[PDB]
Amino acid sequence: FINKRIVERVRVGQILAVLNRRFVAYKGKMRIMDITQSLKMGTKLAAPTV
Amino acid sequence: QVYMHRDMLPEPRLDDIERFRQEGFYYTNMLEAPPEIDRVVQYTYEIARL
Repeated sequence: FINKRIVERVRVGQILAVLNRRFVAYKGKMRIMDITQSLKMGTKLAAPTV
Repeated sequence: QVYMHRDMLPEPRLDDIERFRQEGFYYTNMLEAPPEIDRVVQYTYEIARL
């Protein structure tokens, strides 16, 4: 017994019911870049901060 | 004392060509005297950064 719907009996027209979930996908136009290695010491910013 | 200011190049009329026995309109950057302080905008690198 698992109390998790692993294998389930379905109708047919019900197949697509799975959909459900949200999902946000970055448009092809955009470029995802990790600014993680830009943490060198000798870099100063124009906006001083506290 | 070094400033920048949108300045026209003197384009004189030439009716009496002989009258150009004048100082041939020499023109210069050399200001006879500096600007009115309330008309000047003092820039520090600091501000320009921002």
